Amino acid sequence: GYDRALSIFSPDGHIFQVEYALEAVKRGTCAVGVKGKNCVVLGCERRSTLKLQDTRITPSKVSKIDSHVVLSFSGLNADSRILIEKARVEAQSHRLTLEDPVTVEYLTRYVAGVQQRYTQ
Amino acid sequence: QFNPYGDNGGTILGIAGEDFAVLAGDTRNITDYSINSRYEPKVFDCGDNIVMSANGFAADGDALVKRFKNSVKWYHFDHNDKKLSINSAARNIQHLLYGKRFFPYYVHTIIAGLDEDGKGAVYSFDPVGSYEREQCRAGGAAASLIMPFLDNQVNFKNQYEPGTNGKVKKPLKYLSVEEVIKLVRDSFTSATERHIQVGDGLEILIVTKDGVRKEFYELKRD
Amino acid sequence: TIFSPEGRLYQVEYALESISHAGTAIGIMASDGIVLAAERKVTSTLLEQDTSTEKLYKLNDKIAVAVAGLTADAEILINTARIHAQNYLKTYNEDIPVEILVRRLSDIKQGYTQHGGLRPFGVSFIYAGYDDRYGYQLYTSNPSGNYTGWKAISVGANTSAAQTLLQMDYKDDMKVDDAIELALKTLSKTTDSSALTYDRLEFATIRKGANDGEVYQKIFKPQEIKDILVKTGIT
Amino acid sequence: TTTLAFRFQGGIIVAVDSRATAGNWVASQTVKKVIEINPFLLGTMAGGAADCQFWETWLGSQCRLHELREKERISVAAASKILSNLVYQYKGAGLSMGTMICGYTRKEGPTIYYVDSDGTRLKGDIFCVGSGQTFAYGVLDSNYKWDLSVEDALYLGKRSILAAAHRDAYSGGSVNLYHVTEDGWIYHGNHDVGELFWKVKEEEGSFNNVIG
Amino acid sequence: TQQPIVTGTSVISMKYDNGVIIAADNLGSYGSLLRFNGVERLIPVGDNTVVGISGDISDMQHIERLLKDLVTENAYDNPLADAEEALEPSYIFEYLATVMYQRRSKMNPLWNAIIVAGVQSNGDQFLRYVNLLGVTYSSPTLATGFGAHMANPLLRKVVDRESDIPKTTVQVAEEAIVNAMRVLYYRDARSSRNFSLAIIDKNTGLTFKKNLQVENMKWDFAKDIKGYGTQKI
Amino acid sequence: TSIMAVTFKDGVILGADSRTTTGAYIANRVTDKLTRVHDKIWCCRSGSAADTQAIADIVQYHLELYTSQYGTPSTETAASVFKELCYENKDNLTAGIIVAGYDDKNKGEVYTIPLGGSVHKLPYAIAGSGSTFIYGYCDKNFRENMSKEETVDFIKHSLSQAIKWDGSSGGVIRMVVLTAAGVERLIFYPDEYEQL
Amino acid sequence: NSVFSPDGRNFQVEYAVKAVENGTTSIGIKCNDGVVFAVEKLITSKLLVPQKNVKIQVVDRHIGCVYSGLIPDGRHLVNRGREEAASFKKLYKTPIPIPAFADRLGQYVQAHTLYNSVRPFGVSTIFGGVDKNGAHLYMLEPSGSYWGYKGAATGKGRQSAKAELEKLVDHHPEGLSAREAVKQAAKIIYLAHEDNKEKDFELEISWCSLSETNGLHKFVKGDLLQEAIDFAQKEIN
Amino acid sequence: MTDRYSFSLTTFSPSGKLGQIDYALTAVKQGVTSLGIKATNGVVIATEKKSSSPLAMSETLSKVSLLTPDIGAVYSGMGPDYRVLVDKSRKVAHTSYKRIYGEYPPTKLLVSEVAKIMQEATQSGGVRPFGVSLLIAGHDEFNGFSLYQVDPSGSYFPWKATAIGKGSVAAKTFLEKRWNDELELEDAIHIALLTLKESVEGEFNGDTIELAIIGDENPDLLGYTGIPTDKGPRFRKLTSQEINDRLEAL
Amino acid sequence: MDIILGIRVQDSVILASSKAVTRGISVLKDSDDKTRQLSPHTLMSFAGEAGDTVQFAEYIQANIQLYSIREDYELSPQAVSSFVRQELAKSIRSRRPYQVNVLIGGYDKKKNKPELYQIDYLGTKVELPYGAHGYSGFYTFSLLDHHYRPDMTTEEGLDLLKLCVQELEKRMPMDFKGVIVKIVDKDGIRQVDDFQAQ
Ligand SMILES: Cc1ccccc1CNC(=O)[C@H](CCc1ccccc1)NC(=O)[C@@H](NC(=O)c1ccc(OCc2ccccc2)cc1)[C@@H](C)O
Repeated sequence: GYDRALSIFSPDGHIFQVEYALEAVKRGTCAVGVKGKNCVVLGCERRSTLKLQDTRITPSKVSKIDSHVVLSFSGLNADSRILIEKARVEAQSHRLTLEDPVTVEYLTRYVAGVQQRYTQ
Repeated sequence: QFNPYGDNGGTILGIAGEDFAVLAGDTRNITDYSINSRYEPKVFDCGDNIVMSANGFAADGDALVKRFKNSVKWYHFDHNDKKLSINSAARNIQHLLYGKRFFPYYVHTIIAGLDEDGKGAVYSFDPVGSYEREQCRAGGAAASLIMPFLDNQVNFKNQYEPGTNGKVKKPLKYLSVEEVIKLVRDSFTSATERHIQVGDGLEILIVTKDGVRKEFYELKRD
Repeated sequence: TIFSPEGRLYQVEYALESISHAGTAIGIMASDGIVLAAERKVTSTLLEQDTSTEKLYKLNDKIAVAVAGLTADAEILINTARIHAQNYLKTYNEDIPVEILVRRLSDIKQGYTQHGGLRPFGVSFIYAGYDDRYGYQLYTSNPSGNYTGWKAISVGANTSAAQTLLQMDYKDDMKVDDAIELALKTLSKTTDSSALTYDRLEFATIRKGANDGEVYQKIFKPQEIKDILVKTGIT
Repeated sequence: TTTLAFRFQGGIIVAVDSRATAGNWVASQTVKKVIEINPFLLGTMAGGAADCQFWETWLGSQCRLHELREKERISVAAASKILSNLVYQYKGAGLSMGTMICGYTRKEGPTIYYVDSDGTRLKGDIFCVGSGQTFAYGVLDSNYKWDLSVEDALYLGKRSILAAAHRDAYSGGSVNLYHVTEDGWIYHGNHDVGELFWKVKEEEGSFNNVIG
Repeated sequence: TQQPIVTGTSVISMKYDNGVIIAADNLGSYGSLLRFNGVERLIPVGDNTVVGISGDISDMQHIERLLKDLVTENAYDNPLADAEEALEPSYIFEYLATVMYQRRSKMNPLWNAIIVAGVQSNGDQFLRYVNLLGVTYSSPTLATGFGAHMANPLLRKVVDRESDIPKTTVQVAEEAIVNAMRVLYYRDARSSRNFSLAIIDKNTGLTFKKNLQVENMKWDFAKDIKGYGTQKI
Repeated sequence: TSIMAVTFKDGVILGADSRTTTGAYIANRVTDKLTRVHDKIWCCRSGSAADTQAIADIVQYHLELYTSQYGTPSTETAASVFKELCYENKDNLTAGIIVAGYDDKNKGEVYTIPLGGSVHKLPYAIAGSGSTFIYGYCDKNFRENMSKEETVDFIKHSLSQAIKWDGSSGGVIRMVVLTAAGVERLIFYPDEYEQL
Repeated sequence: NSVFSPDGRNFQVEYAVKAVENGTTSIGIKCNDGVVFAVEKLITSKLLVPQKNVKIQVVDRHIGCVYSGLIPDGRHLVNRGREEAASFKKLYKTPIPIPAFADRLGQYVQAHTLYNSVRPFGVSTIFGGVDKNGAHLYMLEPSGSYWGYKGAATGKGRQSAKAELEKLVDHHPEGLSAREAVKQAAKIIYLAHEDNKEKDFELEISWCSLSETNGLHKFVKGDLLQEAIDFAQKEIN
Repeated sequence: MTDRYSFSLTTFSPSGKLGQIDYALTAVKQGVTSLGIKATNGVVIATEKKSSSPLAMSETLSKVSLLTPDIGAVYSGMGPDYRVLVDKSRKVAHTSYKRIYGEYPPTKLLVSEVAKIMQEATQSGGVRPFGVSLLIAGHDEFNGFSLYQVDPSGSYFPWKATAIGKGSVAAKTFLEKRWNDELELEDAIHIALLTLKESVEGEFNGDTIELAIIGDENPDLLGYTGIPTDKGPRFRKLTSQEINDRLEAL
Repeated sequence: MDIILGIRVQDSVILASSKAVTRGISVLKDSDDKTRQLSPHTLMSFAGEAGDTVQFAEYIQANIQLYSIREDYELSPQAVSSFVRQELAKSIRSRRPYQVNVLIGGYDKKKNKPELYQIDYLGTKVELPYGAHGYSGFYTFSLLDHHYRPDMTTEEGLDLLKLCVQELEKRMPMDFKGVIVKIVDKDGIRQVDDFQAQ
């Protein structure tokens, strides 16, 4: 198969593909998270290329991973689906083998793990 | 059909003392009712002051000893020439054996040496890698003739102080190397008398904090 | 499949660019059905319009697509979408929900965007479908693997002109017949031909099939487009 | 083999014999059938010595790895399920083991899981496992009470192993005793059946089946 | 998993003061049909080693081939191929023992019993056995098949233990071997009158004797033997 | 089956009966068991018809490819190819092949490959169920350097005895003559050979 | 490499040839019942153990190989040669004919000019032996091309060596003897050292002759080597 | 050894073009003109047999090929590409259809399958698109007669009549003028022979022209009798002789 | 032998599963729950081979739960059962098939019906007013053939089971240590946790 290295170092020690990924994030709509005393709140926005949309059926930006943890994102929507799917599977697999739902930190470490792996 | 196993007879004996251990075995190698060799040694110095014997199916025994010797060699390479302690050998051997859980080495393995406090140590393994440290252990054809003797004469089991009526066990002493070799040679003459697969010669290996010493005694050749 | 300094996907942008030259397809969603309309790219008198299909494809019995882009790239994706629907039906003895099939197709597209070093598909789809969880649904997917839902949408050539006109004349309480009419109106004005003739068109509706409480898919015959073109004052 | 583990007011009692056999041959009387996984987790062993020994030593490694990964000791539920899942991967290949995973955590309190090579995994208050299980159950069930004092419970476990050691040809050697609390397992000694039988007989006035 | 088809019977061997002797008959049996009569079952390798093979002949022919290209391979980029880096009896054995044991461990054995007889470059006698199971042993005398049961008893009368080896001469040893071959011809239904015999001496090298025959046979007493019990005529 | 190959002064002759049985039924009474793998390299087949036919086809193939790359193969080379196939696949084969061929340097040669896959070069060779009955006869009558008309006689007599005693043998006797001359085919009918 | 240049040639192969032209000079000489191989060994330093850095290689028991260019490439080729010889022997029983062996290396070498992912071999290889019908000498270029030769040379001194060989051929239509070709090889190696003489050299010779070696490849050691080194020294003073 | 170009050689350029597909179409432009005409009871595909030296045997070159007993192909562009596409197309008619359903595929579906093969060369790693355009003429019980064009991209479309290759522009016009939906087969042959006369420079006879029809079933071209429910193949190659006879009355 | 019963009344489905777990000569547990919740309105009961039983159930549960979170939607009992069937049907022809029989009881909120599905280890699925796996069916089927009515209340359904259990406690050779009873209706799954000493 195909395995030509895409994410590589530049002379100044930067991985330009990872760098341009951040540029795509700063390109996407805004997301904000703030945690309270007994809560955490997530907030997003929507763009304006067109406005003849049907919003019953278009994907919301906050995704349920398990019944007790949610994931929001900025950047490429298509990419985010792949992370959300994988995160959702892991959450079920954790319940199946540890007999306990994921901790928020564990789920994060998993998703960050997947992202890291796609850099090398 | 083809049977991948054989039985080459053959009996081994490990005894641990205070600052030494002995591993001994007969030198006779057999097939059914035939003698293949009268002097084929099966107790080996493996380096790092460890002696090893894998008794039973000789082909499997050899394969195992070969691999442990190689294991010792690579341990030196990978771990800065570190001395492989007897307990660490024991464990490594469990893994060797268990790797073949579904096509086992047909052998009873005994290893001897000194623990990290300089005490004499004997470990024994079944064909699939279950192991225990012990004060002494017999292996192979005549194990069943020998072990009870050892329980009686090495661990003083069923022996009481005369006159205590039956209320005080004979005190558990440590044995000297001269005392231990007497038990070994007697255990083996007894076994030669009563088991057809034991005879010809006895090779004892003694391990102390000045290396490995070797001794050989004749056994009845019939 | 690589990033630009700005954070865009080179081949994806160029794929979209490719699509921007393809014959226009339109999807319009009504209270009681969905309309699909597509224009064929500069044709000829001798081009067989009878046994012809190229822009409108049936996915299962409750879902159809409109195609903008490379026909052959699209047939690859149509066929695997047809299979995904059938696996779903075999597994669950229920038809595939419209969104789920759309997500799967969009996930395949996304793949060619992240790994493999193969070129993305030069295709955009308009999905028209019905299911009993959301009813009538209109979706759009493009080479980036992105999908969104629509009341009315256009893909291919002249989507800017198209979108202005639909945004102007579309209203939530429309019937299918008005939607059919709006579809033709829009195409009439966006065409790069003199006029809009019947042989340059493909047309399909997903209705509640008059009387039954059931869902019907109609791919309009050459004669039926010629008819629907007359009563709307285009002859 | 006879192994047992029960739950009571004062935590968990775990008791085991120490006999290893091959056929009718008594291989060893001084064998360790309890594995110490961490200061809070115990594993018992019945069936094939190698199988139990190998896979429970392995269990310890998986449990240690969980501590490093998650910074927190593993639940009994999850340690039991690591073994039970592994053993299921091997179903049909002839592994032979019947084990109990015992411990305390804060989330679960004192917990016992039975795990065998059939794939069976069970949470429960009372288990006896091994070729002497029925003999242990006999004594254990007819004297068990939740309110037993730590001292009484230790005796009952010990006495139930003795029962099996005596009647089951394939059990014997000595009793190894453990008590598990919030503070962790505490070893309660090795009790040679040679001495323990007679002591118990004379003191308790039981074993009237026994000549002189 | 297989069965020996064309087979060849005992190989016998012993060591004496200056070397080793190995012998084997020239028969290849096919069950009880004494089918082939010119089969050489002693395989010389260099001028210090002879490899006697019993059991399945097709496997023997495989092992022949392996030994020949083992010699080829050893010569490759080997300027000392005919001196210090010449193939040793011990190297040839350990190679075969490896193979045999791998082949059993794969449940597809070479259905043979093999004796490797030779002299080490330092002058030491080499004599070692390996068979289909990968079992290996060494002894002043070695034999396979019927040789184990009949020849060993006779040969051990000459060399019972290690210390007997500087006391045994080439003449005494060859005679013991030749007599054993006679006995085997008397009592082994799968044996043959014609045999080969090789001596490997630290002084003389390889003497390879082909086409030997069993001589001085006793049959005369047969004439007086009538009936199976009471019959007089 | 009765098959034989015999070297003589001018080359070699292959002979065989023509009977194939399944059980006691004769499936074919006019079988041709003499098989060409090369111009002057022929063989005889015994054991499983399936197996021996498949093997002879692969050998024919290998020898054809051999010729195109390296000139005519020797008879020994052909035997080696047969042996490689028979030995390496011994477990799934029941194949007893006799290979015979004429070469300019080596004149007539005969190789027998029995069940296991061992090879044996011989002055002559006999195989098949029929051959047990003619071991004594053949050993008592074979001479080295026989003439063509003598070798034909020897094969004819031997095979007729084989045919007389073995139920699995019968029909006509086929021969192939392999010399410098060329390749000659021969047939002899029951009325001819039963009289001997 | 998988690239033709516009003239029809293959520029990667072309450059491989440069690597060869840049190497030590080695030769082959066919004689009436065998072949003789010889090679120049540059003495980099006094510290080289003499006789102990052998360049000529045997294939099977009857083929000799010597090469000029990138030495590791040559060793790779001989390794392949040896598998090719074993594979042939295993299947066909007979040892491999030299023409057959030539094509085996030919095809393998040629394969490395087919794909852009591989580079061609940086050696020209001279090889041959005695088979079932005669002696054969071959030379094979980085392109895969090979032919039979009466005499062959490759390396830095190939022109001067080729000239010498041409002289022998023309002045010995009745064929040369194995004993003679050994001495002549020694002469020819001395006479290609002229075009490489800033460093000192060691001579190495092997031969394969039906009468002199029983058709087996063998090295020319001791007396016979010294006799050749003498003959060569004589015809330079 | 091994393939080391596992990426697409056809990629989108900034303007949205796929260059390698365009360049394949330019290759098709230089190709010798070929055409198809659909009648009410037949289809005709025809092309020129451009010889290179009269030493070449033009009959041995099949430019018009049978794909199934009822389907045929002809091409413009790169002959060697067409030849491998023909072999793949025949095999796929079997693997994808006949071995499953016990009958040959209808035209649209075989055309779809060829299109798939061409498309895959447009997207797979380490390949260039096919440098041919095909005209595929077939008949099946449920769709009757049809004519399709398949291009390097994998796009295909149905035609009443068309031409591809060198004189395609000129010939498409010539056909537009001459095509009506009432033509008998012999009329379409006549029109095809006329259209093909405009392309050729040199000789114009039955040995420089290859022409095939999809018409009625030919029982004598079947090879066997006794199963009344197949009357033979609908594909027929017109013989050199038969082309000439329609030329004298041209 | 392992009692797995299911009875579908008018507004609900009722599952009863035996509580004993017995290896060899010993009853190891008298309170085992032979059931997994697949969704808020779908419950599965299982009996069969020692290991496979719980692994399969949990594997099914994780898959349904996964689907739930992915679509924010609860699959119908009919859809769940077809999944379960297909899984078993693949399994039967693999290297080591799951030897697990199941009953799936759910309430279909869209149709407002209760639904009972019987599926054996071979992947044989059927919808039934009442079902059983193993030996228990040889008694209960005919008992329910008599006493069962299609339009019964949940309370009447619990009396029908009391009869079924009684009959099995009288005529089955083995002591299955009573049953756990669970009702699946429009609200969901609850446990009637007082059935043995009732
Ligand atoms: C729980 C446990 C954990 C630690 C210590 C004791 C025990 C109790 N447990 C036993 O005492 C079992 C009971 C018998 C039992 C055995 C296995 C399953 C269930 C019950 N004994 C053994 O495991 C002994 N080994 C053996 O019995 C054998 C193991 C492997 C053998 O290999 C045979 C072989 C070799 C080659 C090919 C085929 C077979 C032979 C004997 C060992 C104390 O030396």
